[PDB]
Amino acid sequence: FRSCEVPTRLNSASLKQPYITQNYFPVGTVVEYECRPGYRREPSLSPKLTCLQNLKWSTAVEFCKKKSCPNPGEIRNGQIDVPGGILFGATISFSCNTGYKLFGSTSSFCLISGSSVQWSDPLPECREH
Repeated sequence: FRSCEVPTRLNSASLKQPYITQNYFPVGTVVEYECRPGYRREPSLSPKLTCLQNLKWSTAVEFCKKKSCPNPGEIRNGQIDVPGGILFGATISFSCNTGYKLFGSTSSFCLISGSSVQWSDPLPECREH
């Protein structure tokens, strides 16, 4: 007649495990949480969304935070340009020092929606010609 509905929703958290089925949960289910790309949980504790008593799933705090891109690092013989922030979905432009020609790329992308905070194309080259 009732059963547990669309489970609890946290600031960036969403169920990881095929615990769910997410159809009709009978009251009494401990489920586990997954943070979205570019998020970190709280200090990583009891990740327990129980279907409690009153189809009112149990505790729900803030099991996420955020993981933004941690700087594309530094290129070489030259330097790397950050227009004021390297968050998720960002990017840079490579600029070599004097006398050199960029032989690798003139940009690279911050993407998190694949393998967590990571960048596409690391060190190009700066080849003096």
